[PDB]
Amino acid sequence: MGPAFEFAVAMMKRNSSTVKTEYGEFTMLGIYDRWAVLPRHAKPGPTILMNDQEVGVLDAKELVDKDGTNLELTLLKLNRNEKFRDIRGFLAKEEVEVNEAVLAINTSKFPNMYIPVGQVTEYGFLNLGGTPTKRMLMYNFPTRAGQCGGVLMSTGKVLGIHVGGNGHQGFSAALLKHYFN
Amino acid sequence: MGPAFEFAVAMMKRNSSTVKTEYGEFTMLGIYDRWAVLPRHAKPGPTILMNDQEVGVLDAKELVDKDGTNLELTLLKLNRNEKFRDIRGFLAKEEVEVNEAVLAINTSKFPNMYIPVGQVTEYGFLNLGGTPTKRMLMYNFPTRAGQCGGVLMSTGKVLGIHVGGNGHQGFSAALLKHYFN
Ligand SMILES: *[C@@H](CC(=O)OCC)[C@H](C[C@@H]1CCNC1=O)NC(=O)[C@H](Cc1ccccc1)NC(=O)OCc1ccccc1
Ligand SMILES: *[C@@H](CC(=O)OCC)[C@H](C[C@@H]1CCNC1=O)NC(=O)[C@H](Cc1ccccc1)NC(=O)OCc1ccccc1
Repeated sequence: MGPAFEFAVAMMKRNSSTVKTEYGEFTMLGIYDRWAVLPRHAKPGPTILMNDQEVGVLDAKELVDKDGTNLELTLLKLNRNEKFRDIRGFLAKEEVEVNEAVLAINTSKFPNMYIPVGQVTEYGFLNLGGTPTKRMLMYNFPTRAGQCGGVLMSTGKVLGIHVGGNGHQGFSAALLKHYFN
Repeated sequence: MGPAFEFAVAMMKRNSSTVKTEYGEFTMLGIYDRWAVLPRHAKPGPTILMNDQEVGVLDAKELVDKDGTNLELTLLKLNRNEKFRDIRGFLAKEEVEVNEAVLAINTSKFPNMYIPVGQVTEYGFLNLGGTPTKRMLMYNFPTRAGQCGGVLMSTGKVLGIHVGGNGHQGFSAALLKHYFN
């Protein structure tokens, strides 16, 4: 569990930022290059505040599977000259399951806070706030608003991005390797 | 840093609770027996909500040093029949300094969240929100309200209780062994 936190803390320090869109404040993970990722419901506009700085969003892909079903992630390419440490190698090919995960959040409400959400099982199908959604990971932890974009980790693994919950369970969209090249 | 988090998580699970008084919501650490501890400014009343349950407070000691100077901790004895796992052995005789600390918080705003506040140095004297105060530990972390009563830890050590900050530094009252027998 320590090693997971240890990984979590170096990962967030190296690849995360706090983002403001018009839909709220979110944690954001840079994946490679100038591409990062947000929960879909961050509905990012044509520009964003990234660590308190205006950044224009070159592109954005609201992800759905073949049958078109909601996956709940948006990817965005950012005109900044800086390139994110490529972490694609940490992203799995299919939904991961771990016994001890850490959820990492980096915003104004929760600056650099980590939550031992313990055990994460592929939940799969979920009707999320009315929306048919798939590829969800589920963890037993009493999650809260302001936590979206939160990064779900174990040692060695970026498992996905936090997108919802209700009182005593939370849910991440699984962050799969092939969403980027 | 992992081992610190690992210690933090077992400690909070075993000895912490979420407390409501009329002054707000706080993290509370049970020390031994029926004695726990709150930041002074929790100003606890004759009864408290401990994990959503009314508990009457048998006694309360607002701690000051010899010269009478503010220490900013209140200790309280609780009529519950349950006895806290005695953790007095984890409390140092003088102000600790560590290179890697974790701050643990357990309330409604922050349920079971941990913050790697890194390096903690005895700050000593501080005029805290107008109040002359001593025995403060200082950490460089952008702390927030709702974090008071937060427990400051490294591996093996309960260092003290979170009591304030301003933007980019936070401060705990050092939690010393002799405050209890
Ligand atoms: C994250 C929102 C956020 O970060 O705010 C920015 C300022 C929030 C996390 C969630 C809130 C309470 N506990 C949590 O873990 N996300 C949601 O609330 C999420 C929002 C959403 C997204 C897509 C579509 C609809 C709504 N929804 C959510 O948690 O719904 C609860 C739920 C769970 C299972 C079945 C149905 C509904
Ligand atoms: C904790 C309050 C809390 O948990 O609320 C319950 C619902 C809060 C933490 C603090 C707030 C912003 N960042 C932080 O880390 N504590 C205080 O705000 C603390 C309150 C207090 C206590 C005793 C006397 C006066 C005030 N005060 C504080 O942080 O003051 C800032 C400061 C720092 C250095 C010098 C002077 C003033």
